[PDB]
Amino acid sequence: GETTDGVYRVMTRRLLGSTQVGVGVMQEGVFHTMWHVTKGAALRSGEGRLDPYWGDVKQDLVSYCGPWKLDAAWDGLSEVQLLAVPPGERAKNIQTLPGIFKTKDGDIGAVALDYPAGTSGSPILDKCGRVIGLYGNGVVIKNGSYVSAITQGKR
Amino acid sequence: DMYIERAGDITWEKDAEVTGNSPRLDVALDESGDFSLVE
Ligand SMILES: Nc1nnc(-c2cccs2)[nH]1
Repeated sequence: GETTDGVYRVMTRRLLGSTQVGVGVMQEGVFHTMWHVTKGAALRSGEGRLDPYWGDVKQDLVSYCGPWKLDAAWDGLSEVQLLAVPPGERAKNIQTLPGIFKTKDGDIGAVALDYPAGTSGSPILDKCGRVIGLYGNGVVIKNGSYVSAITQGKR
Repeated sequence: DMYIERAGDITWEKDAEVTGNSPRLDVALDESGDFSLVE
């Protein structure tokens, strides 16, 4: 299957027609997505198979063909870009200044952008094009708007 | 079964649309990986 680095849609034919359930990142021969997109299932890439290699429900992350390779982090100051890949629509970059999720175990960057659930797994990038995390696990705040954590693994 | 399809390169776009606010929120993360607001 296709091993070229880049952003990919994650699709299924189980439901009506062809449905986009999420998005992921191919980097250094490893496919990276959120756990809630695949539930840890195997994936097809052309005539090839991608098997899960590492995953964690609490982090809501999963890697295929090898260990998690994405290690860039938001610097806490600069604007970033969501490389949003929505269902049935072209990849589009949106620039934003992240907010913060404050937890009992430390702070994480968060982006306040709302896209269909099938956009989950889209990469958030820094100014050098490095992936600092994936979009799609977050919360619905007071006024009903969606805010996603910038979710990053550990390399 | 699930399958993947390429959608693009991972690059920063010079002069992209700039939007969204930057809220500072107190949140909790449960064992199921769900985030919730703390008040
Ligand atoms: N309530 C709500 N609004 N947007 C969402 C999501 C966007 C990407 C993954 S879930 N969920």
